[PDB]
Amino acid sequence: NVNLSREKILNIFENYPIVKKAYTDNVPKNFKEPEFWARFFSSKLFRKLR
Amino acid sequence: MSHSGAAIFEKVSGIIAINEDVSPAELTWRSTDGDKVHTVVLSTIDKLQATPASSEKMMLRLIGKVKPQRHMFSFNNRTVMDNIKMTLQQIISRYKDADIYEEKR
Amino acid sequence: QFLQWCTLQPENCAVFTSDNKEMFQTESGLVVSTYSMVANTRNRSHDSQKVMDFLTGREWGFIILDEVHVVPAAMFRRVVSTIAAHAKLGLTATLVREDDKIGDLNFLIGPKLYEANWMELSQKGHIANVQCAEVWCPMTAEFYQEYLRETARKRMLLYIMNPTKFQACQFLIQYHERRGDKIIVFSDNVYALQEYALKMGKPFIYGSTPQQERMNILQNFQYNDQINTIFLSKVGDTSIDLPEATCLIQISSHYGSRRQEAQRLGRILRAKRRNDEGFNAFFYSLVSKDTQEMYYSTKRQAFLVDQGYAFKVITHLHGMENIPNLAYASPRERRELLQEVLLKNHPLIRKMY
Amino acid sequence: PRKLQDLGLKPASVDPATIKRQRKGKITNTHMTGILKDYSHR
Amino acid sequence: DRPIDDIVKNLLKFVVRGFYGGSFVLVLDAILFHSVLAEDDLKQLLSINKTELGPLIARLRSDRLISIHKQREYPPNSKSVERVYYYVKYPHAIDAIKWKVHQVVQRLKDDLDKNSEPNGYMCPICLTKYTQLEAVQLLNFDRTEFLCSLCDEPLVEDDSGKKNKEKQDKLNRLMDQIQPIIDSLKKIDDSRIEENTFEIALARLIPPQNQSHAAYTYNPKKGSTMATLHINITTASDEVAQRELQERQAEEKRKQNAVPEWHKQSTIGKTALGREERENEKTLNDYYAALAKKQALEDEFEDV
Ligand SMILES: [Zn+2]
Ligand SMILES: [Zn+2]
Repeated sequence: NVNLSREKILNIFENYPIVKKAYTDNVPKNFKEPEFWARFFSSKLFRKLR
Repeated sequence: MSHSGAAIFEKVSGIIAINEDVSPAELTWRSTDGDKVHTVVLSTIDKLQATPASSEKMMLRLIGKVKPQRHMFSFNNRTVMDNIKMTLQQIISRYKDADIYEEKR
Repeated sequence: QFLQWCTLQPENCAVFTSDNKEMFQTESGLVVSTYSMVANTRNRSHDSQKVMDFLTGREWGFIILDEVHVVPAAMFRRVVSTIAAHAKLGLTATLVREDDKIGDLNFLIGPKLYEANWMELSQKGHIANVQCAEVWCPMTAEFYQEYLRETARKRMLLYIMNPTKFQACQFLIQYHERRGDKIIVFSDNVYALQEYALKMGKPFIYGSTPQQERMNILQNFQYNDQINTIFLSKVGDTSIDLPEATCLIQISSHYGSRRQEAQRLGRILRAKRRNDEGFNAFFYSLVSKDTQEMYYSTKRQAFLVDQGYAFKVITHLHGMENIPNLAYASPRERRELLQEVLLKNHPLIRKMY
Repeated sequence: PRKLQDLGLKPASVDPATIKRQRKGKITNTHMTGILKDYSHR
Repeated sequence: DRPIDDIVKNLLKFVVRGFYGGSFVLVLDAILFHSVLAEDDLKQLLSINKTELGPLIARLRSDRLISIHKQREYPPNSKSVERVYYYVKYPHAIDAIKWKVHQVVQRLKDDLDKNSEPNGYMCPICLTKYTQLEAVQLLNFDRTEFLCSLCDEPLVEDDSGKKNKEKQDKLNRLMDQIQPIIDSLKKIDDSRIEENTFEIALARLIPPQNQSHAAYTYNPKKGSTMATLHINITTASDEVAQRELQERQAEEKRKQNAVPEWHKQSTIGKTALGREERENEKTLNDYYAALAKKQALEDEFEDV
């Protein structure tokens, strides 16, 4: 389990604009915030950005 | 290869495919001769029952939410078992998290 | 420990026990055996006699006498003669005996090379910081009258089996189980061990218990969170493997055995939680008041106060009346317990045979 | 798979399997039969 | 899928289309499409009689383009038979292709070399050959004609050497036709192939028919010696509550490590142990509106 606060996820938002672009076209159209973050944290993009 | 496999559904052979790009996610079982197509929408899935590798006959049970809905997928190879169960476990974990957090919100 | 900490090969290491009797084939190496096997003056087996011939015929460079306090015994003494070793190191924690033969180790092994300062090790955190306490249990009138009108062997069991020590031990078990402590309750009397264990619902280990049951109970004590208390007889004093324990309750003892007292303290001196700030292990010696157990307890603690430990006397446990299930609180059950304690003491001809 | 390298070619196959391949004792603690648990692993 | 699997699939397809007939092409293409395939599966797809697939399967096994598995299962109707599974072993198959085409080139060289020694002679009456080395033991007294040892007939000329250019042309026509084979062999020898078996080949199966009596589940035998990610999104207001909960857990740790009373303080003097905001926010809203106007079957279970 990991803890994700609003200031934390906003910090992902400015330091990685690619995650912001992933948010914008996905969370009001296809699927929601917690499953989106689960997909991103299971994706290779999280490893490559880390 | 990870999202496709061969399985037996209701003692009838067919192909299991994972439609993950569509929202909500689906498991489609297609009859090979074109007799029937069964679909599972993954939002209304509660729990998964599996069997250990020491067991001979391989069953995969899907239990949904409301009398609960029960689905049976008989499998053939342990790699198909492994990749199907890990993809299914990840997506039902995501859907359970989404349902829990929407209930909390 | 040899094979783990040092670069000694298993082909260079050998074991002389009952099951294992094969020796190392190299020109030098390690053999580990027991005092009884080495000093067995009984008619030993042929292969063990061959191993003893090998040990005697070799000139050994170093001998490690673990628990050297048993070396001054009757024929454990001769293991330093039958084995011609150039260097002799006796390693111990309890360098006391209840006879005056402990000073013979200066002639057997050698002078007292090193003594550890136990308080310095405790404040450096190498061993656990133990709170030693002596809990005074006032006997009931009936048990004290029966204690006065009996001989010493019945007197021992009768001051061990008093209901006040039942109540104090049960209260301490409940309190330290709420505090989340692994508790060992030591009692040499086997009948008292069994009665306390059946009264308190905690497992007991003594001499006649099977080895598989002992291992299962010890594993449950180490890992199961519902098993936080084990009752141990004198099997726990000798060098057997025990799980990590932080609380110890001594119900009975073997007279004034300072060696057994410090051996019991050593079973909680090595607790894993030493790195935690504010952690303290607990030693309790539950003794019946106005008996010879007080005399024997002071005699046992005389060695531990030489190491620097202070035994705080506890004449009152706060909460002894608020405990819901108190053992032997009713006078009729006390009388029943008194009654149990008092009533404790040519091939064809072979078919015929 | 072991003669292609004798003939000089690279063998894409490994050599097959033909060539070179291989209680319950008494319980004294009768008052907690079922409270203690078995531990076959650490 | 995997590029080397594509190359070996095209190599097997090319060799079965070149050196084998159309029914062989159909059977091996079915094997390459559906990874494992039982006899009833071949019958259902190809409508081929058992006696018709006989020579087909026999040739494919004798060239090891396909291999057989003799596994029998236990169907629910208990009418079990020792059915046979047909699949492809890629490394043994490609090694067989290399060995076959290599030694075919080798004895084509042998045949053209045997043509390249001079022709010799043969006797038409007795239909026996006699090379130039032993014809000179059979020449006549007139020193003009070679006479046969049995027929006593003048030896006639053979044609081992007149056809050397024809054999060279046939070799060339073989080589330019089998150029794709050698290119595929070069690629699969440059790259690395996985040694597949029946158990590996079950992983990428596309099933052939619905009411299949063949069950693809493997049955191991004894004695034959032949994770998840969970997150916690919060609105940064319950994070204070979570810090409070961790602080809480710190004071239960403090009572875990707390010193008891009978150890902290002396027990001698004690007895012996024995038996309104809504409406003013409405006024703020009204004042803000006024200001804005102013600007305006049960089995084993596992938890997975
Ligand atoms: Zn062999
Ligand atoms: Zn002739």
